[PDB]
Amino acid sequence: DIQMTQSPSSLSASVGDRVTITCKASQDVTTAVAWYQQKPGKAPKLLIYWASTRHTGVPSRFSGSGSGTDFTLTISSLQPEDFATYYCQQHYTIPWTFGGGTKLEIKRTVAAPSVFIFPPSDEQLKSGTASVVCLLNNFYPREAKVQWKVDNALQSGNSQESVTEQDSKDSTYSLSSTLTLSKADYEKHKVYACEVTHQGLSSPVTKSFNRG
Amino acid sequence: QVQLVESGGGLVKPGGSLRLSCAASGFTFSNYGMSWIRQAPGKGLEWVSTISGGGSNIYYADSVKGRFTISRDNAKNSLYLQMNSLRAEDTAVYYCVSYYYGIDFWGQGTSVTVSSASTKGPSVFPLAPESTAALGCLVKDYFPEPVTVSWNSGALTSGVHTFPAVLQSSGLYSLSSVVTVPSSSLGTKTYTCNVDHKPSNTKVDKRVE
Amino acid sequence: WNPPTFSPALLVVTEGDNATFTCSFSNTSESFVLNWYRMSPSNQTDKLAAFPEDRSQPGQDCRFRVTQLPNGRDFHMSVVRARRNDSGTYLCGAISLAPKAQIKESLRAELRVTE
Repeated sequence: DIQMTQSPSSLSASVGDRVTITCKASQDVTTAVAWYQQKPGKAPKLLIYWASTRHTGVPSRFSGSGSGTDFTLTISSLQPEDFATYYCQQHYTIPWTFGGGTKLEIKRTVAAPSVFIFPPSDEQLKSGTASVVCLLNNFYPREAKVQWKVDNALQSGNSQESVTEQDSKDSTYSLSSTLTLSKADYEKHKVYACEVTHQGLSSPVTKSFNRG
Repeated sequence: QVQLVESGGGLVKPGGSLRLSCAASGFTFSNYGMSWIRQAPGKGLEWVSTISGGGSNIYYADSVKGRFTISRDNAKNSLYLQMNSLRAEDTAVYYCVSYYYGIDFWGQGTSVTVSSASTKGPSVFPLAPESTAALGCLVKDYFPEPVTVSWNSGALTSGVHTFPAVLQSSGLYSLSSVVTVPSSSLGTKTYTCNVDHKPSNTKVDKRVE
Repeated sequence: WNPPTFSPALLVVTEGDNATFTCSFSNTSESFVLNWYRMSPSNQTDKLAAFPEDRSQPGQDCRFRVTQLPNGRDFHMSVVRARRNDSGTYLCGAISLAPKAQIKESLRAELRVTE
C-alpha cells in the first residue's frame, strides 16, 4: 500500500506566476503518476498521467515530471481559472492511492480581521443551551488563533470553528468560532471573551461582554 | 461525449445498506475498466474499488473489503456498488469513474450520508451585539445538509458570509450566517435572515435586532 | 508477463496497397492496452493507434487500424493505402493497467513501401 505525500499543503500565488507542487511516494512507482484538478462542488479532472503526459484538452501551461518516488506538477504561468486543489495519484499498483492535495490560493496583502462577539439570544437560553459566537471578518492570510476565556479560564474542548473559502471580490477569509455551554453553566459565569491573534494585528485583540 | 451518471445515494443508518448505480454512454462499455472513488466531506480522494472491462479482475480497498461489492452489467452499460454494513466514515460523495492511464472520466457523484440522526429542521437564533457593525443568524441543530440562508429576501448580499456547517457530537449540524453593515444602520434598517431547510420543509424568517 | 512480439521483421508492400503487421501478446488479464508506434527520425516513438482506443482522442487517422483476431492474442496492425513516406520503423507496446501498471515494447520491424 503505497503512500503519496503532497507538499505544500497550500500555496498563495498571483496570476502570471510559475508554480511547482510536489508529490512523494513511499516506495518506487516508476513513472505511473497522475495529477488532477478539483474545484469546489465539482468532480476532479485528469491533467497528467504516466508522470509527464499531458491529457487531451489540458492547457499547455500544465506539465509534469519525475520518477521513482519524486514527482512534480508545474504551471508555467498561472491563470485565474487555475486556483483550485490539485491531487496526485499513483496508478502503479492496486490499491490506487492519492496524495492529500495542495490548495492553490490567491495572494494578496495582509489584512487584519475585524472581530465581533455575540452573546446567546434569550430565545436560545429559554431552550436550555447557550452559544457564544466570535466572528473574524475579512482577513488574510487564513492562519488565525481564537481563544475563548470565561472569567479568565481558558476554554478547551467546547468550541468549534468554520472558515469560508477565499472571497471572490477581495480574496480574504472569514471565520466563526462557537462556544457552546449548557444554560446552567453559562449562567455560572460573568465575562465571556474571545481573544484573536493574527499576523495583521500588532497584538492580540480581545472582544468581550458581561453576562449581566 | 463520454457520460457517466450516478444514482442511489441517500441517508442510511449505521449498519444499513445502499446500492449505487452508474449509467455509462459514449464508448464501448465492455472495453474499459470502471471504478468507484469517494470523497468524505472536506477531505481528499479515496479509491474504493475497481472492475475490469470483462468483469474478471476485481479489487477493493481494505477499508471496504467484505462489506462492499462492485459489479457491472455490460448489456445495460451499467456499474453497481452494493454497500452493506455501512459505517459513519463511509459518508462521502461517491464518483463513478472510468480509467485508462489514470482516471480519465468522472461522473459528478452521488452523496451518501451514514448517520443515526433523523431529519430535523433548524432553530434560528439572532446574533446581535467603529463605523461597521456585524449581525447574524445562528442556524442550529438541523439534519441533514444543506440549508440555504438569504438576507432581507435577497436584497442584502454585499458583505454576507454564510459559513460551512459543522457537525456536532449530537449528529446534528450547525452554521452561522453573518453580515457587516454601516454602524449608523443599526437603528434605521431592518435585518431579517431567511433560512430554508427543504429536507424538513422548514422556512424561517428571523428578525435580528 | 512477456513483451509482445511484432511480425514480420521486414514487411514490403507496394504504394497504394495495404500493409499488415501482427502484434502478438499473451494476456493474463483483460487489463491491458496495446499500442502501435512508428519511430520518428529523432528516435521518438509516435503512437499510431491503440486497442482499446483512447476515448479522449476521437477523430483519429483512419489509415492506421488495429483489428483483434479471434484467439484474443493476435492483433492486426494495418496501414491502409500505404504511401512511400510510410517506409520506416514500427513496433507495438503493451501497457498493463492493473494490478500493476507497466510498459513493455516489442522488437522493432521495418516497413518498406515500394514504387
